[PDB]
Amino acid sequence: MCLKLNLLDHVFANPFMNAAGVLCSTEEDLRCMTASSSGALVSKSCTSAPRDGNPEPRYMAFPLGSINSMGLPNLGFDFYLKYASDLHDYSKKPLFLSISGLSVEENVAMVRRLAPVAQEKGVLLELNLSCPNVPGKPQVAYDFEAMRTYLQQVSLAYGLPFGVKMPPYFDIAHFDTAAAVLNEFPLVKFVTCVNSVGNGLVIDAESESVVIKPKQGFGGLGGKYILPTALANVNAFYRRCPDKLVFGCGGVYSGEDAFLHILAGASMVQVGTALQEEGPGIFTRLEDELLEIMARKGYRTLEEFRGRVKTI
Amino acid sequence: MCLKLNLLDHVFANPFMNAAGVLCSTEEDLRCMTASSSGALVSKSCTSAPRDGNPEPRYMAFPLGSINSMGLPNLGFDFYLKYASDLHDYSKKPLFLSISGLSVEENVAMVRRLAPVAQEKGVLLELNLSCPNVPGKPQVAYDFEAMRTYLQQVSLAYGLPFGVKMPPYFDIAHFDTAAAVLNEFPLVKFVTCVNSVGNGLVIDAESESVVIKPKQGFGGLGGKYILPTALANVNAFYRRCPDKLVFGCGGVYSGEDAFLHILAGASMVQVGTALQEEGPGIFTRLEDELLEIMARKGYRTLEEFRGRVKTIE
Ligand SMILES: Cc1cc2nc3c(=O)[nH]c(=O)nc-3n(C[C@H](O)[C@H](O)[C@H](O)COP(=O)(O)O)c2cc1C
Ligand SMILES: Cc1cc2nc3c(=O)[nH]c(=O)nc-3n(C[C@H](O)[C@H](O)[C@H](O)COP(=O)(O)O)c2cc1C
Ligand SMILES: O=C1C[C@@H](C(=O)O)NC(=O)N1
Ligand SMILES: O=C1C[C@@H](C(=O)O)NC(=O)N1
Repeated sequence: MCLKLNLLDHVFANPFMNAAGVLCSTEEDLRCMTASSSGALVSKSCTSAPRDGNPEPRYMAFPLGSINSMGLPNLGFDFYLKYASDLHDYSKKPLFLSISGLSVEENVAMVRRLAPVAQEKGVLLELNLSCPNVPGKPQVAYDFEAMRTYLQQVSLAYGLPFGVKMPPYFDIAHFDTAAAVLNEFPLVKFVTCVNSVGNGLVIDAESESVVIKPKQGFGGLGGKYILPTALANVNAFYRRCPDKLVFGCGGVYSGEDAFLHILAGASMVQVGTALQEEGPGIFTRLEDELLEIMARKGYRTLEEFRGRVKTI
Repeated sequence: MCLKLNLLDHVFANPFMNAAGVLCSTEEDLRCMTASSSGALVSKSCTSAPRDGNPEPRYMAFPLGSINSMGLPNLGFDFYLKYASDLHDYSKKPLFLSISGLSVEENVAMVRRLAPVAQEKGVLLELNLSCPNVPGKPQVAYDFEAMRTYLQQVSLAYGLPFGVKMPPYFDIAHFDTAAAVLNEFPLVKFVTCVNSVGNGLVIDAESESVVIKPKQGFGGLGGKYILPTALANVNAFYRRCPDKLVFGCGGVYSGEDAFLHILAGASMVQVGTALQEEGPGIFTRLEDELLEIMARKGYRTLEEFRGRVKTIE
């Protein structure tokens, strides 16, 4: 039994990949992810120009997860485009390229240049509408009119299939509205749920201090804290976007957690915090653990249980 | 060394109380909370008429916290009003009464009747604008115009100091807007951050099933899952509402967790999931643990460290 699957006109060895931002900023990182057992990889969310990001310390991990306010430190779109066009070995695994411009104009500028490379190489766009860490720039997809504008403009400028990295929602009306916006756009083929849970605050009791420097300690949460939130979002969008794929991200540390994401509706399963903490060896463990659970239950394929979470 | 507080023209032996909805639905529950070592208690969020609530199972707890879709089961406003008027022993500790009408009109109706009892007995109103569990009724305070309408109408009909139970926010723009709305209302004297993190989904791997029945398994999250979110909201409103009090709620299992809430700016500290799981004995443990931390640090009173969380220069 193997975990191999086909999606978006690509073949994947297994459903696992890094979450955008983790182990994917430099050529070294991307080569490392390519050499790993992951089924795919995605590059760091990029901007038109290189960015240093927010002041350090800006990432901290704990038993229950992580907090981060990286601030989109990246080598610039030129680099990630070059990686996609010239450097990536597509015979190894598919590549997603994540973009996170600070305005609709910036995103449009990037996708116009990405298009010919997508046409030639098959690199897949993930449009990030959910960065919670750039000062003065609220999560785009928490403003539904802004979200619609970004998707309209990117659809028109790109003209090719793409996906969207979504923020977590906490309100049924918001699930309804967000999914309806997404469903207006036929080029949106996948929806990644979720980005970090925005603007949490970790405080150290001994020092009586916040643990990260940017934004007075406020940063996005990942890891064990966010699994039920992530599952809810995966399932909410799986139910509301029956003609799109949903990729799960949030709180994956084990094959069992991945199994839950897939039950909720996930096609691909992304790994952030756990990968940052454990390193790329995690992918062989996750694959082994998922296959074991499948064998115990008598499942031979992912399709047998994807989206099949039972209600009472 | 002491945990005493004096706020809202009441005296509290310590900052601890139940979170609304936990151990506070029946007369038995309220007497139990009164008999505990808590500094105060709050009654179950009530509606004009009694409610059975959502179908069971509707609460489940786990090592990292809880999920619930109770659906506002309650004995009705008449009962909680009678409790505040006739039954509560105010000599023991202060009482808060939580209301969660399903419309602005329902809340207005209740506060009109609560006002003379608040005036006579000193019961304190907590207006719940953040229930995430009634089908078809989104969290009021996620709609800022609705929030303003509720606060305007309740302020005018009630005319007395009250507080607001707020949902968690995750966006700096939302902290800014929500606090600005609250600051328009001088009768809002306290802000309780936070209600449960809405519409999470817990799935059991073995049975491949959601663990609660209502709303296809979607329910509010509490407990360890939500502590950093709760601290963020407490501190965000503490910073933005310098002329109000902030009450902390979310993820408190220990004196250390309470200490963090207080550093973030909390006056009172409410306990939900951990109280549901451990029972009212938790209050003596939290008091002992908080006093131990204070002793180790040389803090003599809560005011010496409330809101004093340090940021990195
Ligand atoms: C160090 C750090 C950097 C991240 N950078 C990005 C980013 O560039 N783009 C993005 O869409 N998400 C980014 N994320 C969010 C993750 O992709 C993921 O959505 C989130 O961490 C939740 O998954 P987890 O619980 O596995 O950590 C970052 C997360 C962390 C921990
Ligand atoms: C069983 C259950 C019932 C609740 N009922 C109410 C309610 O009636 N009114 C309210 O404002 N919050 C209610 N809550 C939310 C809690 O007051 C609290 O805000 C939340 O559980 C987070 O705190 P915790 O992490 O200590 O559980 C309820 C929570 C649970 C666990
Ligand atoms: O989309 C993003 C951006 C990233 C960062 O701060 O660079 N951090 C995140 O958690 N999500
Ligand atoms: O405000 C509320 C209401 C309660 C319920 O469902 O009755 N559950 C909650 O988590 N918060």
